[PDB]
Amino acid sequence: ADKPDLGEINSFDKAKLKKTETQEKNTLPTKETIEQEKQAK
Repeated sequence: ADKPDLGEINSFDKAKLKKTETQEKNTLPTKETIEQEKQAK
């Protein structure tokens, strides 16, 4: 059974998901306070 496909893909889902959670994290590593302030109001 040389079909590691489901494998490389499972890694792809956890990858895009990691670069994504950490990406949004780096896009709003503080300046978020402003959007939360307007939402906080």
